[PDB]
Amino acid sequence: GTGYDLSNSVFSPDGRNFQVEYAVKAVENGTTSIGIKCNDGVVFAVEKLITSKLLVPQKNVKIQVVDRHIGCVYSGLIPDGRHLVNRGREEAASFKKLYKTPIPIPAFADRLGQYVQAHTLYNSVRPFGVSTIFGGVDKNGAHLYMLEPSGSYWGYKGAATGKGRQSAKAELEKLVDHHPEGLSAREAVKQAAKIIYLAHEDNKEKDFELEISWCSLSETNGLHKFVKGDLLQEAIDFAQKEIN
Amino acid sequence: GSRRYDSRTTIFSPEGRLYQVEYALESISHAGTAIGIMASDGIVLAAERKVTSTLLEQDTSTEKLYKLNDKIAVAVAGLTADAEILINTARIHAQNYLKTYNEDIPVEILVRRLSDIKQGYTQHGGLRPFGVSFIYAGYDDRYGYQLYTSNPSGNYTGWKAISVGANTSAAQTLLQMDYKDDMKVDDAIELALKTLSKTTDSSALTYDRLEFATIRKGANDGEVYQKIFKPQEIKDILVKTGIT
Amino acid sequence: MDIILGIRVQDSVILASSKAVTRGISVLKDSDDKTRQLSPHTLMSFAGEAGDTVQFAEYIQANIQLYSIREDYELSPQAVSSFVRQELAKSIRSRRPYQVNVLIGGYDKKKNKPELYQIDYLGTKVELPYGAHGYSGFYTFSLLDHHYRPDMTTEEGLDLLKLCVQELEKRMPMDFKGVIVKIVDKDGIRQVDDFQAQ
Amino acid sequence: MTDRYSFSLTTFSPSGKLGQIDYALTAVKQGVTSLGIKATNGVVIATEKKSSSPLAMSETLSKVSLLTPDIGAVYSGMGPDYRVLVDKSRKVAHTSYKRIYGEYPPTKLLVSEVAKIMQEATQSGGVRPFGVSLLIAGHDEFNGFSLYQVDPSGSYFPWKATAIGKGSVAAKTFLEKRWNDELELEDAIHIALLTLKESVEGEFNGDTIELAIIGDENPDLLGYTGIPTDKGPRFRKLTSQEINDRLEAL
Amino acid sequence: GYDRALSIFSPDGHIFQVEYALEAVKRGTCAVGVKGKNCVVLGCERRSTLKLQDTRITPSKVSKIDSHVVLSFSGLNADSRILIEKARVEAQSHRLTLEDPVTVEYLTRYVAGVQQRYTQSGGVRPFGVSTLIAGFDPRDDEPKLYQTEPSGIYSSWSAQTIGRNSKTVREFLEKNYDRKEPPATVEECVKLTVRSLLEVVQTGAKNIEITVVKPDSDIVALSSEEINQYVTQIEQEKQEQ
Amino acid sequence: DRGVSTFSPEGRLFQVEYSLEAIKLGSTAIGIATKEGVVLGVEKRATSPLLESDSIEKIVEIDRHIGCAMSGLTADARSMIEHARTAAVTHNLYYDEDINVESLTQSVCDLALRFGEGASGEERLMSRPFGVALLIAGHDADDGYQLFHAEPSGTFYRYNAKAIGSGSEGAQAELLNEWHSSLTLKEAELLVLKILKQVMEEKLDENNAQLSCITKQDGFKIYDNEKTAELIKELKEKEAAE
Amino acid sequence: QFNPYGDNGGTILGIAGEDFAVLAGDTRNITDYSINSRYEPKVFDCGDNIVMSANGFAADGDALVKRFKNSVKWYHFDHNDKKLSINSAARNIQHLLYGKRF
Amino acid sequence: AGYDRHITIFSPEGRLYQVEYAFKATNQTNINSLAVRGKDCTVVISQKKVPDKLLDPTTVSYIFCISRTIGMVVNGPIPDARNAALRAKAEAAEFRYKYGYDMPCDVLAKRMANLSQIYTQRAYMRPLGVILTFVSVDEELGPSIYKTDPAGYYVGYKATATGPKQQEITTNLENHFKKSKIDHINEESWEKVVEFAITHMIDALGTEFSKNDLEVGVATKDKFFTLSAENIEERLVAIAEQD
Amino acid sequence: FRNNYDGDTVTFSPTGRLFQVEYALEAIKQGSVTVGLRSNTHAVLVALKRNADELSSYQKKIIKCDEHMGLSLAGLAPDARVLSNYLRQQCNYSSLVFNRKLAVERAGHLLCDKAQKNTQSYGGRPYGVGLLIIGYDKSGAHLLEFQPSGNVTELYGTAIGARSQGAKTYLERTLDTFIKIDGNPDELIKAGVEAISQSLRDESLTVDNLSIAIVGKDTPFTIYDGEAVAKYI
Repeated sequence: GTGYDLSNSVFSPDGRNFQVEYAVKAVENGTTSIGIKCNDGVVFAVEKLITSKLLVPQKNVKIQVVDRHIGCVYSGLIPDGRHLVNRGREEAASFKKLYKTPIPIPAFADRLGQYVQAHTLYNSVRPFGVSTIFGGVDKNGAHLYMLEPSGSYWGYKGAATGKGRQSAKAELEKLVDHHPEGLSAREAVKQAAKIIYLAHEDNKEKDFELEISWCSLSETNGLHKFVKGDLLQEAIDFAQKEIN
Repeated sequence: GSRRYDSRTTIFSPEGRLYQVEYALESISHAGTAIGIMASDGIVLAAERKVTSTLLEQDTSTEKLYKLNDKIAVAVAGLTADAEILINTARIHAQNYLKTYNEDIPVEILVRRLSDIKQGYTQHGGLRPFGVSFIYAGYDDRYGYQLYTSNPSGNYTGWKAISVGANTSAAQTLLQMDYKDDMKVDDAIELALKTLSKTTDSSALTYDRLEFATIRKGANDGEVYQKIFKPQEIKDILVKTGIT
Repeated sequence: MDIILGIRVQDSVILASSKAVTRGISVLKDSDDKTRQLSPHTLMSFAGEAGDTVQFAEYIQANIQLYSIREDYELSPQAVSSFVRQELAKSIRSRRPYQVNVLIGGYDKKKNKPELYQIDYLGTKVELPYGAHGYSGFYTFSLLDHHYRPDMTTEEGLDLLKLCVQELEKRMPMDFKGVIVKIVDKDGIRQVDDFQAQ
Repeated sequence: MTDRYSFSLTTFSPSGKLGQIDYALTAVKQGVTSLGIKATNGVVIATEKKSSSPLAMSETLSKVSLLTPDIGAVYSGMGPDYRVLVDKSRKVAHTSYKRIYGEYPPTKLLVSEVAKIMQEATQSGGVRPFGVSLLIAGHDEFNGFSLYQVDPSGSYFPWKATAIGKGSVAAKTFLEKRWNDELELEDAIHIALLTLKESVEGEFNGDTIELAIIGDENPDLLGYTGIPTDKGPRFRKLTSQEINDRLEAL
Repeated sequence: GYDRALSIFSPDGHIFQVEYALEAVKRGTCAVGVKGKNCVVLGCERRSTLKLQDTRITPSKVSKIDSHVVLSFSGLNADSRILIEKARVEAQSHRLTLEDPVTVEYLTRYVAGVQQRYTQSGGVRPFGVSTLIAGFDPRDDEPKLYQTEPSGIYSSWSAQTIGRNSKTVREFLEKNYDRKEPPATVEECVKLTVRSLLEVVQTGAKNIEITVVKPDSDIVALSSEEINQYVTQIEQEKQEQ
Repeated sequence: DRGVSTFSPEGRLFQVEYSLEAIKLGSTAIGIATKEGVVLGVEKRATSPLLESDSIEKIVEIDRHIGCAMSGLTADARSMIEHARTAAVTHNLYYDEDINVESLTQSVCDLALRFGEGASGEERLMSRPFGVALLIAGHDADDGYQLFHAEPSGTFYRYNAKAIGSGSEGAQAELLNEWHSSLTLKEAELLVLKILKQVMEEKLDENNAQLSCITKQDGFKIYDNEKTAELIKELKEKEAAE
Repeated sequence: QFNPYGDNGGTILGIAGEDFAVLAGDTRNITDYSINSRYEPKVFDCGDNIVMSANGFAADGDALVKRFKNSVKWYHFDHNDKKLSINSAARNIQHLLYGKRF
Repeated sequence: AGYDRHITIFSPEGRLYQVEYAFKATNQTNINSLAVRGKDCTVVISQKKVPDKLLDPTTVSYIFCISRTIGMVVNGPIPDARNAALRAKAEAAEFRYKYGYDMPCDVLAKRMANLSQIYTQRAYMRPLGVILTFVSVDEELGPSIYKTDPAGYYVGYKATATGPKQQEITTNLENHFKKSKIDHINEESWEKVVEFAITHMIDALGTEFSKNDLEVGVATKDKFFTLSAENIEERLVAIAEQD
Repeated sequence: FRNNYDGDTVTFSPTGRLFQVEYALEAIKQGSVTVGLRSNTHAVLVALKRNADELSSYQKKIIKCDEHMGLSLAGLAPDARVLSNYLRQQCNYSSLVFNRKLAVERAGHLLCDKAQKNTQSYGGRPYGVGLLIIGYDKSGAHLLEFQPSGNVTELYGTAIGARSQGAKTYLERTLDTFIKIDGNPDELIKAGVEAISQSLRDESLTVDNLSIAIVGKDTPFTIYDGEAVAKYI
């Protein structure tokens, strides 16, 4: 029959969970955001659509930090994303408290993963309406991750989600081919600014605001920090320039 | 949510009837017939075993007549398993009463309590009612020999003679036709067998298809005795009354 | 402690209970009735800890009356006593036990015989011809052990108590301000308003 | 989260049927055949080991299970359900009996316990009935040997012999013909092996058939000596070899 | 665990479950109550779908909550027990704390509250019962008669009826009861009660039970004869015309 | 089915709106506030001549300075009155002072939306909204005489005059014209008695209608039948006067 | 074994005039024979023209003053910024104190 | 009525559709795996498919180290696969703690099967769309392979395969054993067993593999480990010098 | 379509929408208009109070959360009481525990998160009210727009309610002007009343109909009603 798509944990005849798939639609309908893994860190950047001149510039921040070494950015239902970070923050605090050592990126990824997967197990909850890109530097390197509403996630060289995920992924793939030796933190920040400018065409109607953040063993000491001032403008320009 | 799959077992029909109770009774109507007849010197309980085989061990069997107290027994009509659940709590209630007042529980008190438990599954909890109707046959020093009957609704009443299960309408008319206030246990034993004999949906009324019990006050003693007839005993009383 | 006495004669049970209520240095009341009627033919006397005493009595009273109305019947004295014992037996192992001792005197209309039950706060029950709680037993058990007979009339029973009460007024250290006597028999419970000099 | 299914999933239909119990019974009907025959000095329960792949190791899958040292069980229907039912049955035999009286429960009571577990899955909120029918065979000092059947409704009945599953109707008929109240255990084992042959399509040997008995005490299976009153379990599963030997006299 | 909202509003502003609870009462056997100048009488009819019962043990329709208060009802029997028990318990609790038996209005207000609560609590359906509660306040002689219904609403009546054909018998009472001169006697009060029941019971000496309640816990139920006598004298009032 | 705390496409709570429908079917209740006190009147509306009209309690006392009238499924108002009374008495125990009329009303309305089958916000255990509206009238040192309309929506408005129940739209229109900032208490009484008479199916008499007021001097008082009867006579007279 | 209480010394004084009132107190705070501070205010302005001092165990006095001030704050929030009369504050304080009767 | 297909209650035919559809999900990843037993080792092979060029191939795995001695390969969506993995790891750690010895492969399998059986009977829990293949060299049973499904079913195998083309691999393996007449690969080293495994994976699937198209896990006495792209390469080279 | 996916907030539609939330947003639009704007020294709230009858009061729309924070509501009054009370506690907690006034930005995060929970779980309902929060903290004047969806945004100014679009365009125009009204509260208020009237139509803002609130540098959040706003009509 039908109706397999009205309750969250129900398997459709072809083995799918439509509510999760519908959650994905909410994600694809959202702003584009990406993550670029460099040779000793990771860079996060997102598109911030300017609804009106009333939005105080630089204020409504989206990138979120977990602990002191993890960065998280997401596309979709923003409130859901905050919820997922709040959880990740507890998950991290819990881990540090017992093991002393701040939570490894992989370990943190699964914490988010299991929690998200949990919301596809019952019909009394709704799946998360966000795909999240997060990462950081830990005991052994940098790690970039992307987590779907299904709870699925993998390690990435570069990752994108949202409205312009295709332009972004296209761009990211070029970078991966043209840089087998690995991009640098400084380079990735710029590259990132560009990919957003490019991927903004799928929303060229509304004006936007750029936001970048990074975590590099050499550039930030392994701590997540937001790109501001000069370094930001320098990347904004590098984009504005290659957009023509 | 779950609301989608809730049958709402405890609601009223537009006519002010309880669906589940009505349907449970419908279920009871296809259960082996059970008869109860109260005489001046005792009570008779007779029931027809629903479904049997050559290989069914009748000696170790019991599916209709259960001992609750040493002075109270019941005849079952409906889901045997549902009955056992209620029978056990009934047996406990009898003992709490005894441990508390150091006196055996008066028949009606035990019957009312059991009926209240049923009434409950009727007004709250969202669970299905018990598919069971009981004929209680007991004796106490306040009302002497008593006969009661309770059903899924939780309602109970007293009788001189009564039936539950299949073909109750037919059986009641036959009983209401040959019953006499001054009867005697042996008379009732016969009236009971005759009634079942005429309402059975089977070919003949053999002993392997019956359970019999009498609660008499054996004159040579002064106390009350419950007797659950054994296969051979039913086979005898069957020949004697002229059913061979 | 207070005086709580009970004596089962031929056709009745007599309960004598002291009238004083003393707290520390002062005798606050001298007309206290340390009894509660559980049912038309069952009376219960009690003595013990300040608050627990009445709270318990009234609690038991309430339950028996509820039983009476639900069943439109009167539980036998034996049944009522068994219910009280279990209540106290639960109490002894609870957070704060009821420190109450009681005498239950009732006339069993079905057996047509008076009955006297003595139960202490631990839930210790025993049926007796005569009983007492506290220090009274120390001077009244041997008295009764001497002057008691099973066939005594209610009148001989009252004389017997008077004898007990006199011994208690001679040798007991406390002034319990006399007793209130009540008779339980086939016709219910009545009080002997004239014992202050019978 | 939280199981918000606190209402019954099995209810009465206008006709008076309890659908889920009926459907559970249907699941049992599709199951591989299993049976039990009571002898004068023992009981036998048996079934077919319908291996789901020649790569699977059929031994690592016992359809016949020991509940107490004098009680065994076999089934027809949904295997997984049976498994958890055996786990629960073994435990309730302890919690509700051995730990109270210091002796294993008599066959009827343990059956009664199992039946209770199944009845509840017919009325509790948020669950479906168990999709199995069990055949429990055992022995206790005061009741001797017995054989019971427990259905998804929680109803149970004692049998002299009976069969459940696929060709139960056919097998029951074949048993009625060969049963009598004087059968010795070996006679029943033979009658059992014959009945089961009619229900097996392919290979029929000690590796495709699983059979156990409740008979004499096996002091050799006790594990220790020194206590006269402890004589050994009455429940014994026949070995592949022991079966084949009886098949040559088929 | 189970807390589904079973009694909820529908578009037109009705709680269908409470409404259907009334249908259960309409189906129950009739019950009536008329207050005299020094008493209150409660009449109830007896079904006949099956006759071969044992009237000694079969639960009666009029129940005593306390020694000075009674409660009759129409609707589901099983449901009435629950209310009767709670009423009886509250009766004792009230004596225990206020040191005075309940007033009829108080006991009524209580039963009504239990009924009301079951109309807006999750996981439960309303009581398919309506009651008539009557008696005399402690140390008072003015008769009291009240009625309650599934919704939880209650009020006092000079006379009232509930149950099947209560429509019919109410009419009778409305044009047969004078508040100016209420049945000044226990006898003429019992008579007016049987007359109203005969309007629906259709000759049933054994299908009509009556209970008379006077001041100071004076409660007694009439026997077949006593009642049968009132029926007899009534049928003559008709024929003598 | 559908959640009891579900939103309609127009942004309304089904159960609360349907709730309002039930209240429209209720007996009329009217309240008038004047610098001399607030008057509260209601339509008894007995359903049979055998029903003892004075056992109809649709006007109740919250506290000495606060009274209240109800309309709709009146049984639903018992727990509300209880909550209100307790709230008033509790406030006085904690602060040694009378509770403000607005505060008392806000407290009662706090129960309003506490319904559902598991609404994530606390523990709102109540299967449905109340099926009754209340007019709470009182007086306090800070804002003098006040009249409030408390609905099952949880919102409460302050009115100079207000009518709820079957004849509300009609009666409210009447109040619109008749009410002015200098009405006397007596004027308000007659005015309430008049408007009830227009909307009531039955001929208004001192038995199927009841008056009451709340004055700083004597607080909340429910007019006994005799007192109202004369006010009714005084009204018939002033009407026939022109 | 841990003793939850301490004594921080100090003395406070309150006198009421016909249209004014004073609440005084030394500013010394001690522990045993040592001085913790020569200036540590102990009399406070809680709003609505109410001054209060809870002398004795400082930690306790501070928690009380803190709780009462927060009480005044919520009094406003819940009763249309109504002023909290002194008699009302007194009763309020009684409940604050008695709430910790054990 | 029509909801007997949304939750785990019986259909008039006595079936549980949700469990059936859960089985459907187990093929969603289009990956095939197989496991075979050596003389004293257990090997598991599983196709590794990394489509996106933006993915870090090192993080794409369906093989898990449940405990020092137990390995598990999953056939199904990764989120359900990771849920099953975490639970199994927890269950194994607790078992050792409470009972004092390493949880045996077959026991953890039974335990996971029982947990699955429950989603099959309780309405609020959905089945996991996965099939778990557990392997190890048990201290009592020797090389072991136990697999569980969404039905709560489990059994031990001489060898097994799972996935879209499971049947082709199974019949291939069946044939080899009908021939060899033994219930295991008669090889002393695990390297040769891993080779045998890959070899037959190729024949049955009719496909060639590069070091990055497979994923291999091995279980030996006291240890279960997975191979690296290079360890595999070495394996692929070896098989190449035979064909 | 929609009818099958709007039964409760826990259901996603095939296009990724949450209708129950959207219907909640709809209760806001049906709500009376209110406006918010800020300079660098002050933040102002101007709200149009709506009345049932001419015999009824004009329902308050501004609630003070702390000496330095406050908001205006448009939609279900009760829900604003709940949310503002929650915000009053969060403010209160910050002071009592850290002796720190709650940052307006943090207040927003707390409000978003509280609203979000009622959109992912069965049984609950989204809040049906819009909120405009103004406040002066350690980083100056602030204005926040709260939507039941959980989305909270910081702006220079804005408006919500019926016809709110008028005032909104006006402020988007007047921007450069009012944003510089520092050191002068009366001017910011006037600029607000002018923005709000751009959404009138029915009537004209009277005395017992207009409601204004302000906060800033040396101004504790205070509400002005009636006579107090007369000088702005």
